[PDB]
Amino acid sequence: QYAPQTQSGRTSIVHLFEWRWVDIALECERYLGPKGFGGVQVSPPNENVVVTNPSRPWWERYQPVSYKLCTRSGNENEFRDMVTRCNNVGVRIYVDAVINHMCGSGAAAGTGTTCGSYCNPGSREFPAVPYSAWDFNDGKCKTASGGIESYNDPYQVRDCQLVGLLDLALEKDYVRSMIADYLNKLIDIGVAGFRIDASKHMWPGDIKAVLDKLHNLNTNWFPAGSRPFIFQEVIDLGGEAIQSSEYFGNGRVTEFKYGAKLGTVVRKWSGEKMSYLKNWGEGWGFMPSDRALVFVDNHDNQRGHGAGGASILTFWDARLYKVAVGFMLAHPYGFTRVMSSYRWARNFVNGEDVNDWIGPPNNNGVIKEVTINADTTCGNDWVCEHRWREIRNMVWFRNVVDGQPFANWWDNGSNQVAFGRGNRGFIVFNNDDWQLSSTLQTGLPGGTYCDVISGDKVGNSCTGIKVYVSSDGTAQFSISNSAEDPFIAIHAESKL
Amino acid sequence: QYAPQTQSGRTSIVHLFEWRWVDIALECERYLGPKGFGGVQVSPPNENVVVTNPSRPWWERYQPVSYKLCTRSGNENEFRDMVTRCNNVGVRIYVDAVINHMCGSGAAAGTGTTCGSYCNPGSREFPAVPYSAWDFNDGKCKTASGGIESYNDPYQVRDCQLVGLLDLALEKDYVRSMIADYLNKLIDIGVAGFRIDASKHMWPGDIKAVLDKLHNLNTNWFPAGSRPFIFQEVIDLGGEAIQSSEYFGNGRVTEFKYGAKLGTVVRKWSGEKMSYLKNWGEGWGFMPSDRALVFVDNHDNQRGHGAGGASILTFWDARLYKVAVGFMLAHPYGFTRVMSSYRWARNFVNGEDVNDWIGPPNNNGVIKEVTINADTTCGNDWVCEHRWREIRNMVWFRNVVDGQPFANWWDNGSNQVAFGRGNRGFIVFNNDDWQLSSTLQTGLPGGTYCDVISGDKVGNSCTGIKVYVSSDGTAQFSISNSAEDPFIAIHAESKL
Amino acid sequence: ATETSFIIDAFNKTNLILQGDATVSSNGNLQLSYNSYDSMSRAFYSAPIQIRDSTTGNVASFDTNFTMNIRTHRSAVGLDFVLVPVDTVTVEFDTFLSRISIDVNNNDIKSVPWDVHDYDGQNAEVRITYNSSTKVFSVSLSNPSTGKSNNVSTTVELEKEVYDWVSVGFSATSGAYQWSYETHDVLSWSFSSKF
Amino acid sequence: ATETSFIIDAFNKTNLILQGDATVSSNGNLQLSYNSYDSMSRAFYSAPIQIRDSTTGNVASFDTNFTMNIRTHRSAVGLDFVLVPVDTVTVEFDTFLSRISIDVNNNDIKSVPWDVHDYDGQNAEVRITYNSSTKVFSVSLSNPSTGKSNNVSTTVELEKEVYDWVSVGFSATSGAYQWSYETHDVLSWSFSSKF
Ligand SMILES: *[C@@H]1O[C@H](CO)[C@@H](O[C@@H]2O[C@H](CO)[C@@H](O)[C@H](O)[C@H]2NC(C)=O)[C@H](O)[C@H]1NC(C)=O
Ligand SMILES: *[C@@H]1O[C@H](CO)[C@@H](O[C@@H]2O[C@H](CO)[C@@H](O)[C@H](O)[C@H]2NC(C)=O)[C@H](O)[C@H]1NC(C)=O
Ligand SMILES: *[C@@H]1O[C@H](CO)[C@@H](O[C@@H]2O[C@H](CO)[C@@H](O)[C@H](O)[C@H]2NC(C)=O)[C@H](O)[C@H]1NC(C)=O
Ligand SMILES: *[C@@H]1O[C@H](CO)[C@@H](O[C@@H]2O[C@H](CO)[C@@H](O)[C@H](O)[C@H]2NC(C)=O)[C@H](O)[C@H]1NC(C)=O
Ligand SMILES: *[C@@H]1O[C@H](CO)[C@@H](O)[C@H](O)[C@H]1NC(C)=O
Ligand SMILES: *[C@@H]1O[C@H](CO)[C@@H](O)[C@H](O)[C@H]1NC(C)=O
Ligand SMILES: [Ca+2]
Ligand SMILES: [Ca+2]
Ligand SMILES: [Ca+2]
Ligand SMILES: [Ca+2]
Ligand SMILES: [Ca+2]
Ligand SMILES: [Ca+2]
Ligand SMILES: [Cl-]
Ligand SMILES: [Cl-]
Repeated sequence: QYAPQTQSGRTSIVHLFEWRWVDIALECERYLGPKGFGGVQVSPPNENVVVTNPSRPWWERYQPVSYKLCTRSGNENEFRDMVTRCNNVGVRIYVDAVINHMCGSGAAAGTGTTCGSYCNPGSREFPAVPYSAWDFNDGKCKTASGGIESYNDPYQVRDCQLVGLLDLALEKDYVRSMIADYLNKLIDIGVAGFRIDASKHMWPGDIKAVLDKLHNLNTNWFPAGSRPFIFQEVIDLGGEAIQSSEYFGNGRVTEFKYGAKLGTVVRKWSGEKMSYLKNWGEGWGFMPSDRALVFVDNHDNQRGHGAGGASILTFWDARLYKVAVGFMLAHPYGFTRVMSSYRWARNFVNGEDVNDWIGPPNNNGVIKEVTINADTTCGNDWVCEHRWREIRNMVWFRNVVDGQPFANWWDNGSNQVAFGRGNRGFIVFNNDDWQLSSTLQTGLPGGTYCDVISGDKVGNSCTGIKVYVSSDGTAQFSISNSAEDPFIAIHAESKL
Repeated sequence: QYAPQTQSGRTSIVHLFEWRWVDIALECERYLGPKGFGGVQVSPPNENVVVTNPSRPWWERYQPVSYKLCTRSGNENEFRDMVTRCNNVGVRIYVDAVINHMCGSGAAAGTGTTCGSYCNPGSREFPAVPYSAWDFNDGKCKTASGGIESYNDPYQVRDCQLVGLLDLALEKDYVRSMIADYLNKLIDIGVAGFRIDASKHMWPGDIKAVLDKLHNLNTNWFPAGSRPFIFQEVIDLGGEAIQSSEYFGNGRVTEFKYGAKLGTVVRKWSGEKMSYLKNWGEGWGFMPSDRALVFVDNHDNQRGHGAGGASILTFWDARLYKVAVGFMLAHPYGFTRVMSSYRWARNFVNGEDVNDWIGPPNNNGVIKEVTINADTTCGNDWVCEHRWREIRNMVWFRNVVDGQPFANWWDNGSNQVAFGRGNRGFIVFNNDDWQLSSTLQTGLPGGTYCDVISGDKVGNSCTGIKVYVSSDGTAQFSISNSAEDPFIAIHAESKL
Repeated sequence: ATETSFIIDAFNKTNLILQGDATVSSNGNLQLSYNSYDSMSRAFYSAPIQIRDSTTGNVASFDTNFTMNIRTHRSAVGLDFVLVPVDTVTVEFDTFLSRISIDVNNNDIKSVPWDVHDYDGQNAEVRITYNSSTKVFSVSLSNPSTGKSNNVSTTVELEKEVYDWVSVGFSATSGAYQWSYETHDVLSWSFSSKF
Repeated sequence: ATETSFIIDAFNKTNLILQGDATVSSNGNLQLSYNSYDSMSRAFYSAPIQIRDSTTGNVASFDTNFTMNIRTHRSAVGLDFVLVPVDTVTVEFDTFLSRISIDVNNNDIKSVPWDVHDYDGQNAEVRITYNSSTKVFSVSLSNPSTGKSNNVSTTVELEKEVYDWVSVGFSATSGAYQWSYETHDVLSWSFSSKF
C-alpha cells in the first residue's frame, strides 16, 4: 500500500488537474515518459452531478451520481486508452476515488448528470449504482441537522453529512462491495493506485475492508502480487480529534503540515529562516517519511488566497514557488507530488476573490485541449508547472539521487542553505537579501557540472551556469539575491 | 565508580550516622556481616571545628580544620581497626568526604578543634593541612558578599561560599593533591568508596581531577584493579541551573526526587495512589538506575518536619516508613541506602522545632555507646532502624532477588499493589482503607513460604504469617488495613 | 480561588496556545483557517480559568468581548467561542447552518438563525456574559457599522465539577470543497471572571 | 498588547508552573522548600505577562501584593519575587544575609537590612510596585500584627527588548547544614499590569 508501483527509478507523480483523458494520453508519450515522471493523479473519472450555478465548478466532480466512467474529461474508452498508452511508456495512473459520499442531498432529481443517469438525491435513489435510502448514514448520524456540527467528535465527522453530501454507509458489505467493484474495474484496466478522497470522514476500518477486496495489479504492466498504491487525503495540522496516524495501516497519508510549514519558511514569516530546515522531516513533527505523500500545494489549497496572509505557495508566486518545489524535490522526506494547474481570473468583490469555484478552461462547458507552444509551455490557460524547466529538472534530480542519504548540510546562520544527497547530487539556495559567495563541500566527484536550474546539459555543453568541483569535492558558488532563480542544483547526470 | 564493591551478593549500605568507630566495628561482626549488609556510610572521619553554641551539633562535622583522623567517633587507630574488622566479615566502609570547604570564615582562631589543631579561619590559615589564603576561592567569587546569592548562576554556587564556609580552590593542583592524599590514605586503610559531600558546589571536572589521582582498592580485600565506589550528594529536584546529569561521569549521584515522590504517594497526598508506582523509576523522571543512589530519608532531610506538611517519611512515622523502605528495597531501581538514626527531643518554640541541631546521644559531649537489648533493639537513644525486623528482612530480600526482573505487577486501581522479582521474590501492599483479599500470581514455585515482614523462618516453621503458593504460582492473600505492617513479602529463602 | 481579567488590543503568540491552523499576523490579528480546509484550528489563552471553586461550590460570573471578521469567500463551518475543561460549552457562529447556538456537550441548548450576509467581511462585535446568580448565559452580536444585531440567551448550569477549571478561547472550522475558503480573524479580546 | 490582572485568595496547582520543591497544600497555601535543602524551588503564574510592548516601546506599570510566612527554623536562603524573561529582575528577602535587595541581572541595585526576627513565623504582607512613568520600583514589607515595616525603592530601567514578556512568580532557596530547614508559604497573591 505504501509502494507507489512506479517504474524503476521514477520518484514523483503529477496532478494533471481537470485534464481530459486524450490530453493526458498524449502528454504521457510526448513528455512524461521521456522526462522520467512516475505517474499522474487524475480527476475523478466517475459520473458526477452537473452544477450550472456557478457554471460547472471544479467541485462538481466531487459529487458522484454513479460509477460509470463518463465525465467532462472523457468516456470509458478514452480512459482505457489513456491508461494503456501511459503504462506503455512507463507512466502510472492513480485515480482520485470519491467514495465517502454521493451528491448533495439538496440536489435536484433528474438527469442533470454528466452521463445522463437518473437520480433522486432527496429520496437517496441512485438507480445507476444502485444505492437506496438504506445505503446511507441518515439514521446513524447523531446530530439534529444530520450534518457535521463539531470536528471534535469522531462520530459526527465520519457518520454525518460532510457539507450536505449524502454519506455512504461504509460498514455495510453491500456498499463496500459496490465500491470495491468500481475500484477493481479500474485496477483491471491498469490503474496503479488511488487517492482516497475525504478519508477523515470514513472509519479507518471501513476503508481497510474495501481495500482488502481489491485485486492485485494488472500483470501486463505490474509484477505478480503487486498491491495498489494508496494515499489517503486527511488534513491533520494538529488541532483536532482525528489524527493522521489512524490511517497508517491502509497506506500513505497526505502530510498537510509540509506545505504550510515550508511556505512560512520560504516567505520568511513568523521569524522563520531557511537555516532551520536542517532537521526538516520528522524533526519538525511530521509523520514517518515512509507514510507520507508530500506536496507544496494541492488543487484545493492553491485557491482562496487572493487577499494575502496565507503562507501556501502556488504558481501565482512563481519565484518563491520554484524554490519551495526545488527544496521538496531535493529532500529525502516523503513521496512527492507535483501540482499542474490552470489559471483563472482572480477578481475581487468586497475584499474576497469570487472565482475560486471556476472550472477548467472551456468553450461553453467543454474542456479546452492542452496546446503545446514551441517553447514547451502550454496554451489555453493551462499553466503546466510540470513543464517549467526548474521543476522538470528537479524531478529528474530526484530520480538521479534516489536512495542517497541527506549529507553535507551547510548554512550561513540565516537564509543561505545547501545540502547534498550522497555523492549523486547537491543543491544550494540563497534566500537572503544579499549575495551568496562561498566555497562549499558538495560531496560530488571532481568535474564540471551544468546547473540544471538555469539551463540544461545539451551535448557537450551547458546552456546555463557551470559549476566547477575540485578534486576534493569543493566548489565555488556565487548566487545573487537578484537572480531570477536564487538556487543552483547539480547531479551525476548533469556532469560534463 | 558506579560499582559499590560490596562482597558478592550484598545489595545495600546503611548510614550509621554519628556512630563511634568502636561500635561500628562491633556491629559489623555481630550483625551487619551475618545479616548480609553490604556496607556502612560513616560520618566524616577528619578533624572538625568544635561548636559550643549550640552544644556540639551534628553539623559541626561538616566544617573541616584538617585531615587528621581524629573526631568524636574516634581516632586513627580505632578507625583502622573498624575498617579491618568490617572488611574481614564482608562489610565495606564508605567515607563521607567533605572536600568543598573548610570551616566557617567567621570561626574563632584557636585550638577549639576536635584534635587540638590550630587554625585561623579569618586569615584562611589551616597549618595542619596546610592551606593558606591562596588555596581558597575568595578572589574568584563574583558576589559582593563573597557568598552564594543566586542558585541560578553556576559560578556563584561553585566558586562562592556555601553558607559562610571557606571555599577551597579545587582547580589548583596543590589543593587537588592535598585532598587526593587524604582520600588515598583512606583507600590504603581499606575504605571501599566515598560519599562526596556538597558536590553541587564543585565543578564536575574538578572532582574528576581528584578522582583520577586515587589508588585502586586495597588488594587484601578487593580484586586487583578495583576503583573506589563514588556517590555524589547533589540535590536536584528540577528547579535550577545545575543538573544531576553533570556529575554522571564521576560516579553515582543521590536521587533526591525518589524519597520526596515516594513519601507523597505512600501518604496518599496530592491525589497520588500506590497504583501509580507501576512505572516507578525512570518512568517518573528519575535518573538512570545505574547512576542512582536511592533512599527514603537521609541524615539532613529527616529533620525539620515537626510542624507537618512535609512528605518525607522517617522513623517518626514508623508504620508508613516501613512500607516505603520495603517498597524501595523490593524495587529494582537504583542502589539502596538504609538510614539508621538517633532520636532527639522534638520541642517547639512558637511553632518551629528548635532541636534539629542536636547531636548524637552523649554524656557531656562524649558520644554514648550503642547498647544492644535482648530483643535486638538498641538503647541509649539510638533508634537502629537497620535492626527492625521488617527492614532487616527486606535487605535480605533484596540480596535474594538480586538481578531478577520486575514482574507480575498487580493493582486494584487504588492503593493495593503487588509485584515480584523474577521467580525469587514477591511482595504485596495494602495501603487502602479496606481489606485486601485476592488470589494473585506470585511467579514463585509452589510451596509454603514464611512472610518475612511479620516473622522469620526459624528451623522448620514460620514465626509469623504463612503464604501457600499453589503449583500454578497463585496464592491467596488477606491483609487487613488495620494490620501493624500492611504488607507481606516472601522469597526463595523463606520457603519451608 | 482565582479571579482573572485580561485585555488584548492586539494579539501575540507568547501568551496563547495555538493548535492547528492558528497564527498571529504581523499586525496583531489572530488568524484561523487561512492555509487549510476541512479541519479545526484553536487558540486558547495560556492560563486556565477557574469557573467553579470546589472548596465552596461557588460558580463564577464571566464577561467577554471580542471583535471578529469572518470572510465566507462564497460549527460545520464557522467560528466558535469555547470553554474546554482542563463537557465543553460552546457558542457557535455557524455560517454553514446559518445559526448561532449555545451548545453544551454537543447539545444545542438554544439557537437562533442569523444572516451571515449582514456580517460577512466586516468587523463584528461579540459579547458573551454569564451571571452565575440568575444562571443566564447571553450572547450579543452586532455590526457596529450597519447597526444590525443578533442576540440569544438561555440558562445554563455550570455547577458541576467538570467546569472547575477550563481553557478559554476560539475554535474555527473550515469546510470541504466549495466551503474550503472561509477565513476567521479576531482583532481584540477582553475577558473577566469574578466570584 | 495585553494587560492582565489576577487575584488568588487560595492557591491551586492548575494555573501554576511549579518547579522543584514547590507544592500547593490541601488548604490552598503555596509551599516551598518543605522537603528539601540546598536547592531552589519556583512557582510561576501559567500565563506570561507583557512588560514591554515592542510595537510602541511602551513599558507597563505593575502592582502586586502577596502575604508570605517564612519560618527560619533557627537569595542565599530566602524567598524572592521574580520576573523571568520568557536578565531577571528579582526582589530578594534574604534571611541569610539579612537584607532585602532589588536585584537586576544579579546586580543589587539597592538593598536595605532587615531583622528577620520581626517577621519569622508570622504573616507578612508584601507590596511591589513599578511606575513606568517615574521608573520607580518600590518594595513594602510589613507585619500587620506588630506594625513593623521595611521599605526600599529605586529606579530600574525595564525599557529593553528582553523585558517584553516575562513569567512572574516566586523563587525560594534553602541552604545547607544548619541552614537546611527554612520553609516558605505564600497565602495569597494579586497582580495587575497596565499600559
Ligand atoms: C509579540 O511579542 C514578541 C516579543 O516582544 C515580538 O517579537 C519581537 O519583536 C521585536 C520588535 O520588532 C524584535 O525587536 C524582537 O527581535 C522580536 N523577538 C523575536 C524573538 O522575534 C513580536 O513581534 C510580537 N508579535 C506581535 C504580533 O506583536
Ligand atoms: C465588554 O463590553 C461591554 C459593553 O461596552 C462592557 O460593559 C460596559 O462597560 C462600559 C465601560 O466601563 C460602561 O460604560 C457600560 O455601563 C457597560 N455596559 C454596557 C452595556 O455598555 C464590559 O465592561 C466589557 N467587558 C469586558 C470583560 O471587557
Ligand atoms: C484545585 O482545583 C482542583 C480542581 O477543581 C481540585 O481538585 C478537585 O477537588 C474536588 C473537590 O474536593 C474533587 O471533587 C475533585 O475530584 C478534584 N479533582 C481532582 C482531579 O482531584 C483541588 O482540590 C484544588 N486544590 C486546592 C488546593 O484548592
Ligand atoms: C495591593 O494592595 C494595595 C494596598 O491596599 C492596594 O492599593 C489600595 O487599594 C485600596 C482598595 O481599592 C484603596 O482603598 C487604596 O487607596 C489603595 N492604596 C493604598 C495605599 O491602600 C492595591 O490595589 C493592591 N494591588 C493589587 C494588584 O492587588
Ligand atoms: C447577576 O444577576 C444578579 C441578580 O439578578 C444581579 O443583581 C447582579 O448585578 C448580576 N451580577 C453580574 C456580575 O452580572
Ligand atoms: C505613575 O507616576 C505618575 C507620574 O508621577 C503619576 O502621575 C501616576 O499616577 C502613576 N501611575 C501609576 C499607575 O502608579
Ligand atoms: Ca462519510
Ligand atoms: Ca566550593
Ligand atoms: Ca451544536
Ligand atoms: Ca481554506
Ligand atoms: Ca543579589
Ligand atoms: Ca529543608
Ligand atoms: Cl490532495
Ligand atoms: Cl546523603
